[PDB]
Amino acid sequence: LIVTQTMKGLDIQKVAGTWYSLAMAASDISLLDAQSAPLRVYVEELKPTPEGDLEILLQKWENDECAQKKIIAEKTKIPAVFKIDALNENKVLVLDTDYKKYLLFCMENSAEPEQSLVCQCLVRTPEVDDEALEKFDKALKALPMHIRLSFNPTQLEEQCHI
Amino acid sequence: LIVTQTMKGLDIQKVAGTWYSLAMAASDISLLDAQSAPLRVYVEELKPTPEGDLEILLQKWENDECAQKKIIAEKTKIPAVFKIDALNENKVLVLDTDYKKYLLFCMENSAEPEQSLVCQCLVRTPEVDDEALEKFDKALKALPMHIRLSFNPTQLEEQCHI
Ligand SMILES: O=C(O)CCCCCCCCCCCBr
Ligand SMILES: O=C(O)CCCCCCCCCCCBr
Repeated sequence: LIVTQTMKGLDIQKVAGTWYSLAMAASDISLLDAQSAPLRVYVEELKPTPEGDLEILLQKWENDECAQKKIIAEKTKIPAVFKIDALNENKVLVLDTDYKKYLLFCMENSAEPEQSLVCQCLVRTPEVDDEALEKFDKALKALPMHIRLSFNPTQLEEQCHI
Repeated sequence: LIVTQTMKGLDIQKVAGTWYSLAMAASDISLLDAQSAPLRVYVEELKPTPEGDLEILLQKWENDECAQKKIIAEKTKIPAVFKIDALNENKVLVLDTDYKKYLLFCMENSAEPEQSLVCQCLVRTPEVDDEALEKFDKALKALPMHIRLSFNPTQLEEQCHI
């Protein structure tokens, strides 16, 4: 309830497929700090289940290797909001998407939200889309972000972005 | 020669005194990555010498302590450009400043410049100046930055920003 942008009319079937985490931003430097930072995750594929949920395939640097994790984001009453399971009451929110190029989303804890806010700009191809990054910065100016990372084409094609 | 912004009529005597590194940005994530990242420096004081040079007092996390270093930036033919000494031919450039509130500067190697570009937004008081941060982002949009850090008032008052 910090993000004032949510997408009207989200057809989660159309956001299916391959995605690249072009940019990331968090309210805390320690969330995206190093490669092993807790919320430094790279999205691989989004798979909506027929029930209406969302299977997320991502890569995260855990041990000293690029691990592949599979998270499930269950639907709620609001079509643009999903819930992930743990002691952390995390909510994923889709802010904007044209389905064919980009998708902007934020993640936050429902109790300690502001120290959990982490947002990303996902794009379909391994290219630097300026239009998408502009929109991402636009949605970010109203939020308390303290770190912003951006990756280049070469890094987008590597496991865990090198 | 990547930064297209330099300040006309820089009176380096007026930029004397106390300064806080409110925001930092680099062309490489590894330059500002962790607290011990090579170019993660926090400006304390700027002291212009009568000869026209510039003594820079900064803090950098070296060992496992917040160290205080003293660098000298010698003047060149252009009043807004200074040179620091090492095997690295680094040039400091002052892009804009109103002397009383903020100062924007970038640093780069004259041979491997783009992988050396690191810029900062310095402000006089430990407050989040929106006007200064807007100007900083404006000067940054034309440059290849891949990481952007920002600090809050509480961190600005701590050695090495906590
Ligand atoms: O295993 C972990 O600790 C990391 C969990 C990271 C949560 C990432 C959620 C990504 C959701 C993307 C939704 C795209 Br609509
Ligand atoms: O000792 C080191 O290795 C770090 C050198 C860092 C160079 C910092 C230069 C800061 C210049 C500020 C100028 C303000 Br006009």
